[PDB]
Amino acid sequence: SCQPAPSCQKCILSHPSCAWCKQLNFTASGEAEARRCARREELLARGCPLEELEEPRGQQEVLQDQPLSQGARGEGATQLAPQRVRVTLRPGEPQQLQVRFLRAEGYPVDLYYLMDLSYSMKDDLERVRQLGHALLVRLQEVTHSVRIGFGSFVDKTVLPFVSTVPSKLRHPCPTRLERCQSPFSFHHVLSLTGDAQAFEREVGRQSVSGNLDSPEGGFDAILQAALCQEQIGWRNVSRLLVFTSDDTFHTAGDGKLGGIFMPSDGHCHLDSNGLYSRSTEFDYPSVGQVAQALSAANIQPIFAVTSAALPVYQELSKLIPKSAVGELSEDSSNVVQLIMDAYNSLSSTVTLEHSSLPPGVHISYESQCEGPEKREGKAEDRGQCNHVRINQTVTFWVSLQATHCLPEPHLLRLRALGFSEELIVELHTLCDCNCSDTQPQAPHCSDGQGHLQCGVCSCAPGRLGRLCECSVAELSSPDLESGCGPLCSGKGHCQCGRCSCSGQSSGHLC
Amino acid sequence: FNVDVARPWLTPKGGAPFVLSSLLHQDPSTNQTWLLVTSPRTKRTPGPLHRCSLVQDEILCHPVEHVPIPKGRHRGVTVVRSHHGVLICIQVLVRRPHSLSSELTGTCSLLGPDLRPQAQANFFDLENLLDPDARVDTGDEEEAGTEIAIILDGSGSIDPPDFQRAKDFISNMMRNFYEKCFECNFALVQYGGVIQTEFDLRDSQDVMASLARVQNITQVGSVTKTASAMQHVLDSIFTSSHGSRRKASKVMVVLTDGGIFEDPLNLTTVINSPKMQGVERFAIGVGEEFKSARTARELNLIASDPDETHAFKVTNYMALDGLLSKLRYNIISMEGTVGDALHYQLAQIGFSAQILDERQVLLGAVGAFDWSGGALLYDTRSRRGRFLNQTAAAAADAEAAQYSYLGYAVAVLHKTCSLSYIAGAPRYKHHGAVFELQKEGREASFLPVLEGEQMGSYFGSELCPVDIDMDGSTDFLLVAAPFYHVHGEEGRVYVYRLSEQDGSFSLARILSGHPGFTNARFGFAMAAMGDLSQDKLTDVAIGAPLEGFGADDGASFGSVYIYNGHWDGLSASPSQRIRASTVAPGLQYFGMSMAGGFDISGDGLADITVGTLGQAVVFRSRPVVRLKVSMAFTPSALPIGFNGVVNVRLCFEISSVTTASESGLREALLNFTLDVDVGKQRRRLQCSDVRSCLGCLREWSSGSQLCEDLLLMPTEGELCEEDCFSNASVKVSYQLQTPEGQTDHPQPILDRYTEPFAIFQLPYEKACKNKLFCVAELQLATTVSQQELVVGLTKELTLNINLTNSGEDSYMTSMALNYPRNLQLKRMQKPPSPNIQCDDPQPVASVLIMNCRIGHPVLKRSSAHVSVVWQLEENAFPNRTADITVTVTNSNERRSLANETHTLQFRHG
Ligand SMILES: *[C@@H]1O[C@H](CO)[C@@H](O[C@@H]2O[C@H](CO)[C@@H](O[C@@H]3O[C@H](CO)[C@@H](O)[C@H](O)[C@@H]3O)[C@H](O)[C@H]2NC(C)=O)[C@H](O)[C@H]1NC(C)=O
Ligand SMILES: [Ca+2]
Ligand SMILES: [Ca+2]
Ligand SMILES: [Mg+2]
Repeated sequence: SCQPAPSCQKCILSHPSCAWCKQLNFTASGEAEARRCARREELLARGCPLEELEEPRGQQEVLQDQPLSQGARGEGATQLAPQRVRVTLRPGEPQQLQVRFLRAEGYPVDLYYLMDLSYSMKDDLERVRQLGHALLVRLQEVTHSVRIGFGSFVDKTVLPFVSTVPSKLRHPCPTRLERCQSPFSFHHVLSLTGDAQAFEREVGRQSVSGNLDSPEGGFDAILQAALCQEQIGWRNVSRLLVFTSDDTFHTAGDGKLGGIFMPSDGHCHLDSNGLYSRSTEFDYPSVGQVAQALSAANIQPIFAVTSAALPVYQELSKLIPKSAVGELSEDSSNVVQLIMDAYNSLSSTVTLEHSSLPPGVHISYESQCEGPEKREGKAEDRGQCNHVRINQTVTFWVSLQATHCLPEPHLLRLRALGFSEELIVELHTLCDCNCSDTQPQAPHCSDGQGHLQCGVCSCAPGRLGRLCECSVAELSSPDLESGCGPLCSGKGHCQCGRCSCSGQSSGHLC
Repeated sequence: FNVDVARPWLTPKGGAPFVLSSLLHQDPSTNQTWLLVTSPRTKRTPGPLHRCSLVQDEILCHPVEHVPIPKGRHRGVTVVRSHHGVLICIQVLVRRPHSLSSELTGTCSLLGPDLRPQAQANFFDLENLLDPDARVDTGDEEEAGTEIAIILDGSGSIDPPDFQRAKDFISNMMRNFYEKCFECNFALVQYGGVIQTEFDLRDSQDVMASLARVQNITQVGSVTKTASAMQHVLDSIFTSSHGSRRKASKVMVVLTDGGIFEDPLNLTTVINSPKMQGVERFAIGVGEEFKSARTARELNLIASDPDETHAFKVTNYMALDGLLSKLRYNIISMEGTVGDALHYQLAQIGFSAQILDERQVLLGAVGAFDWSGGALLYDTRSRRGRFLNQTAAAAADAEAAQYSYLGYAVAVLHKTCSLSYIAGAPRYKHHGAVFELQKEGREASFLPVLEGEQMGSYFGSELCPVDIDMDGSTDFLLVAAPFYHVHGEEGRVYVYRLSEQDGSFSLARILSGHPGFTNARFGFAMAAMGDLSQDKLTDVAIGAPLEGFGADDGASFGSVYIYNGHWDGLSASPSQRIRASTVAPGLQYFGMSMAGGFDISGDGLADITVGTLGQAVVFRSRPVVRLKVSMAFTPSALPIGFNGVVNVRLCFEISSVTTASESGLREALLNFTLDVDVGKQRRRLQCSDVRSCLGCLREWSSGSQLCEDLLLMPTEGELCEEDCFSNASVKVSYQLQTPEGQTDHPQPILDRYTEPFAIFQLPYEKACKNKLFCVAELQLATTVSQQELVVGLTKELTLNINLTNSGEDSYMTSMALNYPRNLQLKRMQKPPSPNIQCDDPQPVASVLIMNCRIGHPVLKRSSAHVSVVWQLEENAFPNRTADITVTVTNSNERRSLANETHTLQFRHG
């Protein structure tokens, strides 16, 4: 476990169980000043008392901890407590953090409706242009402040994705007797608002469109909704992105077929009209890029797709945390119940994740979220709990483990997925020792010049010894080990120049 | 490593040859190396391909003539080269004049190895050149449109009820025309007597609004001025002021009932106009006055009637729907059917390419058959090819293979005496897959052999077959999934080992980029760089164009990873990682393309090029040297208490066979570091001068040998209390220090896979019969007090071991006592005569190893005697085998081993 070390700092860095002793030159009995690094008992029984040994133990201090409050009416809900803690951990020692999450009722929600408009959604659009009032009323049952917006996408307006024939660009529809609009990549139609009349009017002004190949450019629309916060109108509440389609999607490598070599740059490109007009200059975003942008924006995607497209979006939602997949009808007639089910299944689940661990630091979770005594197993990368009820508070036990040292106070940012609430951990490593026994040029230790620089007295260069009294007598003589047993019988371990025992027996006689 | 990042060559950033891809091409007749780059067409540079050379320490690019010229928008350029020539393909859009569809395939040109034209090939109307019986070897925008103008009479002779019938007929005719015609609009004016302009063909885009506008007309009625109506139609309806197309087919529809009267203009004057050099005119003259009077001749003059096709005389408005079909027959356009199956129109043949030999190329077709994919095997001289694809056996798996993008990447696997074409399908089942053409009989189809595991990772978009030892048979296949997701788009390369017996694939390794980059796109570009490291083994470069993206102040981003090929495969880790920040400022997507294996700097060593999005970077390769060191100790044996000068004759020699390093160690400096007595806590030897064994920057310049003369001295009197009977090991640690600046010729680099140290030992003459080693026998005669017993009758089990040394000399000998942990020692007894040290360790749970520190060089021919009294540590064990083994280990040059065993048997279960 613990082995003899030169100084207190190296001794504590060697093993968490080491119990370096700092008594004032009590080794003046034939013992080298490098064997004061062992367990607690071997240093408490051997000379120094409780005052003259310093075993450093890291601790955690809570900086700000406001109580879990459910706002006033979904207004100021605090759900994650504490919010800023300072954790100082000695290398090799566990540190347990108690993180509580409360599922406040009436938490506000923003729902951006991102629709497909590829002429197979004509009846879907006909239903959606009236479903706004129903959606708002139904969502007002679980929350009090709900805001809904609308967007749409078709595809990039180049071959082979859409037919760029000039007559087929103005009217991408099979017949000219029906009304429809020219293809686009992403049109932000309505910003998140609280009235359903604006939703009805704006969506009813929209028309269907069309393209050439089956996969759609919905990833571009998803990325632009995640990135353009000021234009969409996101706030700091739970954000839902309802993605409705009846076909697959284009990914990052698909734009090469249209002569598009430039990768998607991850910048907001909506013009004053809400159009993503420079979409033919960038390629489609990738699954990883879209997932990263959605995670960074705390948006939970809801994929409302038909039965023929379900498995692809099941895979995609397996690749994206905090996402839901429902089965959309052929005319989007079940979209409100789908949205409600997805929102309930997303709110019932609480996940706690860490931003990034510094090198040598390990994290583990213990999801105690039913009963104040029952907690599940450790060694996970997520504090996951499902079926969390309203007004119920869950608990997570976060364990931190540092191996060597941390030079800088790197900040850890534990957070609950789908929420802007954050838990900042100031991660300092207690791998420097301050026993206060050190005195600069102390007369008690060494002789003349030189400082201890540690609990053990550093020998002056002028002469060798505990106080430079004997250059070689203390250092060289090995009779001090030979004194080590009689009557120990093996129940007691040997001691330098003695025999140590336990269990009502003590001393060399034992 | 080899790549000289400190001296790169860059194309100008002004984007004159805006670089999309870059490769090195050599003519294997004159050994001329070029830097062919591909660019998107602009107003400044129309050419798709340029050839660039290293002239006066600058890259000068010139367009390559006789290549297809892109028109309009950039749609895609691919360039591949082999020793057979250079193949360039551009995606070309062709619009069918009488159809609402478009063809998007490639126009390719095959150049010879000297960049001279060999063959041209366009794959529009592919079915003409598709002969499927040719066995596969396998080593065995102006708009024409149509504009129609309607002239509806509204004179006072027409009662209001008839106006409704005429309006309904006009609306029905427009509706049927829109049903049968698409790229064709409508406009009309009210021929009532006051020349008023109704909705024009600009408003005809919204068909429903035009119908309501037509339904909203009202008849006023002044007088029948036909010529004025025609002139107004010419001046407003057919003029391009409101968007009328100049070449649009212009059709005039005139339905009149009253003849010309009170018209200042003449009917014959308006028809004989220069602008009427071909315009369609129709005259549906409902009315009995036409039949009964001269104004029938007026009707004939209104519209030309060579075959009476335009003349439509009807008696009443009730038959308007009767002759509507006849009116539609000769005016409607019968545009080409839209919705036909997509077989080869958007096949995009030449999306990826591969030169198989002088006459044959392998061209990928991503979009064939609803983007199912495929590959065209095209013979350039016979101008005949065959199409290869998955060949689904039904209609369910034909639709299941759609949008798989087969032929996105195409490659060739070389084997013992056969070839094997492979193709990537980066969205097959949404993971990606690699297909291989497996022939049987005369039908060859691509079947999947490898698949991805992550959705959207684009497995199979990049294919890199690697032949490590250059024997003509590929050993490895590198498959990239550049958008593989862990936290962002990291990228992943899969290394597959090709079996030499049948050609199967085994996942040898999974490669990744440097940790800490969530966006890297590792594997987006990979290439076999030939031999960069000068070991005759192929090495691989993998680019990560997105490493460092989003940096402040527009810093350069992107990385390239160099993997040296070994006899067992690729390296575990990259030898080099070339970041764009250390190459040049303002490099975006460094690592988008790469190519190597040919000497472009003139030094004789093959070097590489890395293409960024907009620029091409050229790096020269450094010579690789390996040194061989040798000591020449003069005494050759340190005598007892030498206290004399030890002479050292270090002599570095260039063991590398990379010819003569051209201006190599001519400028670089060697750096010695002599570590005398490495390993010992108290060194018994040290250099006479302490400044010649810490760091010594000597200049080599000319010559392949560098020799030195050092001196070794004893330390502070050199007391022999330490282990004098052990060889003193001295470690030479050389290093290479290159100068600072732009050297004209590349500076050498020490081989990374040769350890740069040369541990040597000089032996102390051990006092013995042979004064170079003291070997002694360690004989033991341990006696067992009692062999075994059980049930407390054991009491204190006793053992006795006596070690006897009677050979020459025993040096740092070792003990080993192996007894099971079921028994434990209450007390331990040391050997009294003499006081031989014995560092007995603690008991261990496993097989006991009491490596007691007996012996030491001081040990004479005396003997030891150790007493041991065992007792069971609250453990009972049954009868076993091998009993207890005791081993004596001597750390001399020659090892003498002693073995002893006891007897154990108790008869109590
Ligand atoms: C692989 O390529 C072959 C051609 O080299 C494809 O076969 C072709 O498939 C198309 C349908 O996509 C066939 O067209 C249809 O033919 C039927 C009669 O069989 C006709 O009734 C339809 O109206 C339509 O014209 C075409 O005939 C057929 N040609 C051949 C030579 O087989 C095959 O589909 C491709 N496989 C995959 C998985 O993409
Ligand atoms: Ca539908
Ligand atoms: Ca599409
Ligand atoms: Mg669609």
